[PDB]
Amino acid sequence: PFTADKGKCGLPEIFDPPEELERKVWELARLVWQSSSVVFHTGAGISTASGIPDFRGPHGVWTMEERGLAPKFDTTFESARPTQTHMALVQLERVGLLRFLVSQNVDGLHVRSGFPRDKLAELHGNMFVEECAKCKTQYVRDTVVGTMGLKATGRLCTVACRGELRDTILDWEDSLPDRDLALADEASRNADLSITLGTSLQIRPSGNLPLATKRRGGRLVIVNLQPTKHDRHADLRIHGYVDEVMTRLMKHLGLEIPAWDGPRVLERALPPLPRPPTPKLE
Ligand SMILES: Nc1ncnc2c1ncn2[C@@H]1O[C@H](COP(=O)(O)OP(=O)(O)OC[C@H]2O[C@H](O)[C@H](O)[C@@H]2O)[C@@H](O)[C@H]1O
Ligand SMILES: [Zn+2]
Repeated sequence: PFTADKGKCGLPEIFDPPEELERKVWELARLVWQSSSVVFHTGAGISTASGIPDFRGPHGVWTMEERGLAPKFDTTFESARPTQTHMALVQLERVGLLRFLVSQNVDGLHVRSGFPRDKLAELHGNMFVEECAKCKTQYVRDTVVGTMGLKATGRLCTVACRGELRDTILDWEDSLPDRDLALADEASRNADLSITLGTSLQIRPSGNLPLATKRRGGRLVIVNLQPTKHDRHADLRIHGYVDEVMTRLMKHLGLEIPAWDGPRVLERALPPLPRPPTPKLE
């Protein structure tokens, strides 16, 4: 835990020049249009623009620790608002363009943004989510569940149970949740396009899931300011702010980025909304 391998921290940022950025985002549009099954992989870099530092960016939690420095939060978990990237993922799921979302983030922002839980895998757990040790019933709170490392919170299951409620925050030794991992892996294996957003892909097996898309000839796209573990394997690497990449992509897709109505929890994906017609490519 003290000894835990925190991988490579504080690598240089890469900034694609704007004409190269414009080009690459058009190409991402073309891949989205060509794909039958698109899966998104998120990590801590999609929340930095909400005030939440990452792990391994220049001001990452682990990076700043390596140097004797403290990470800075510009918000609480509760006051954090989903980013333009978070809201674009909501929209792309609603128009049938996103088959599944896989997140290593515990920041709770995908759920609070209103993203259907039956189309999300929270690999590392969710700070607002406790789970009944007895009946496995999960509870999505309006505040952070106060424990980490799957400890009893002090609340009991109210299901028609009295089970001890625990946090969902994985510790270093903790195996990932079988349910989330299995659906993530299946979605990743069966996808024809895997897009990674603000993750350095250094965690096994979370950071490996995008490579599964590569077998049977799926395409892998990586959006990240820093190098990532699998950059070699990517058909397209875009070095820019995800908010800028996602905003430009949505405009190419003819989609608006919807308003956030404050923290909401959708259990189950709604019926798919209309989407603009597809460009002729060739
Ligand atoms: N606005 C931004 N736009 C684009 N890229 C960004 C931005 N902000 C940060 N990045 C990049 O985003 C990347 C964030 O990578 P890491 O910080 O390692 O987060 P993980 O999600 O991959 O961490 C995996 C797990 O490991 C931990 O122990 C926890 O358990 C995590 O769950 C960096 O490369 C930044 O360059
Ligand atoms: Zn229970």
